[PDB]
Amino acid sequence: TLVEQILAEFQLQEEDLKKVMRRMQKEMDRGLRLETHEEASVKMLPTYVRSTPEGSEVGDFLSLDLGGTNFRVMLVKVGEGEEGQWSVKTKHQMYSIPEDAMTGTAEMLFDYISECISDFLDKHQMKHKKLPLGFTFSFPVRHEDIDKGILLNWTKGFKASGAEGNNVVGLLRDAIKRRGDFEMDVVAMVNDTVATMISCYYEDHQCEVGMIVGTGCNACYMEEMQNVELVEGDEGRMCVNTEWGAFGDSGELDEFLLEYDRLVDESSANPGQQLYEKLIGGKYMGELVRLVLLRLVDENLLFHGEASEQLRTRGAFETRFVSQVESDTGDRKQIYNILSTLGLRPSTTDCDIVRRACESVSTRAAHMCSAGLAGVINRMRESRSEDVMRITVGVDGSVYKLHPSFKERFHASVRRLTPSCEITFIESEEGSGRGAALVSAVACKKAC
Ligand SMILES: CCc1ncccc1Oc1cc(Sc2ccccn2)cnc1NC(=O)NC
Ligand SMILES: OC[C@H]1O[C@H](O)[C@H](O)[C@@H](O)[C@@H]1O
Repeated sequence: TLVEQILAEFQLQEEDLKKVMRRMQKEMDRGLRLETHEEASVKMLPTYVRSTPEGSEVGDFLSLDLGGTNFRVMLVKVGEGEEGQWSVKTKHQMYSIPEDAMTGTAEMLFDYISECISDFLDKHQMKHKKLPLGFTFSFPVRHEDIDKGILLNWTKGFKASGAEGNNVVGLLRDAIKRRGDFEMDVVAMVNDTVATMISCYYEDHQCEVGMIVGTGCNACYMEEMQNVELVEGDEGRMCVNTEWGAFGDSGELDEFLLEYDRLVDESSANPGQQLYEKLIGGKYMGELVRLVLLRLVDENLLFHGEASEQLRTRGAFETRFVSQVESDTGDRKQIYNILSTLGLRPSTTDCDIVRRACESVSTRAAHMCSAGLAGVINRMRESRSEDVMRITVGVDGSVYKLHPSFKERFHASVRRLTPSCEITFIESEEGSGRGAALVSAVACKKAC
């Protein structure tokens, strides 16, 4: 109950969530309007993915994905189906990216990428061929078009000098060129949210929102072109990359932030940025729990006031431990084993307290996340005429998919916040690969 008072600080009431939801809708509006687009914490970035186009090229496409801890290269075949195109991943390969290839420059990084592409082509009797390439790039970008836009800044702990302010597609063409090895026709760069959204569209035409809850957290949704003041035109809809991860960066979340959030922020690669994401994303969630455990140790409430060397080092409480702790069946075997590995020797009640600390943090992530999505859905609701708006949300990310209860709490809370909306949630199958490819296919019809 001394424990419970500390953890209860993570609670959010219905009214707290409604306040976060209204504030998110307010920032989405400010991000879309010319007069406020520039100071907006929520950037609402036009993506040039549109509802208007007809016709799609068929054939084989290469898809890149950068923005996990792993970089992925795959081949995907697009062909002609019913009411649209099918797509399927045929060939694929994952690569890690080393320290010195990320402490360095952008040039170096994109060379590594180019080196990985060649490797994949070598290995697949492909080196000689030239194909349209789709680039899923999970970072905030200001687009000039479907095949051009600049990196605004790194998120999720990516460093690389000389990337911010530059055309990311340019940076990759410059690296393909500086290798001579192979020719590739970069036809489309998209965000992961957008890739996920697009990949759910084939099976569900109602899918107009894409969401990621993984290392980071973000969404995109189809906006009416008249509301997209940053792109001339009123015809049809364009996908907007909200970048809601940066919500709170102008102080909108100050009343809700905890000591643990301020500590995570100050110690991150990006002080004062991505504050909403720092409440939710798997890059931060284990670290939040860690900090909570340290506070309980210092109050002599956990591990008899003794923390191991491992518990005291940043990043040691991994986000996957939070999910494992919450998967524990009640026998405390999972919890004991995780803590033992961290050099602790926990009692029965220690294990239970650790469980509670995980649920408070993950439950707060789910609820916060729900308020942002509810804001996106209720904003869309305002432009729609039906009695009940039926909308499909495409989702990916290990926090959403793999955390035992996150998805259930998130669904219930979102639904509470969105009256007269019927919401269908679809988890993408190779959303990133296929989505990049499907957008490339359509862009090729005219672009290539
Ligand atoms: C959800 C936004 C949307 N609604 C309605 C139509 C299109 C549409 O956008 C696309 C869908 C697809 S996949 C697709 C397209 C049609 C049928 C089945 N599958 C690929 N690119 C784009 N857009 C582009 O602008 N491509 C560059
Ligand atoms: O990968 C999930 C998200 O992580 C961060 O929020 C990135 O800025 C965003 O672009 C991405 O979509």
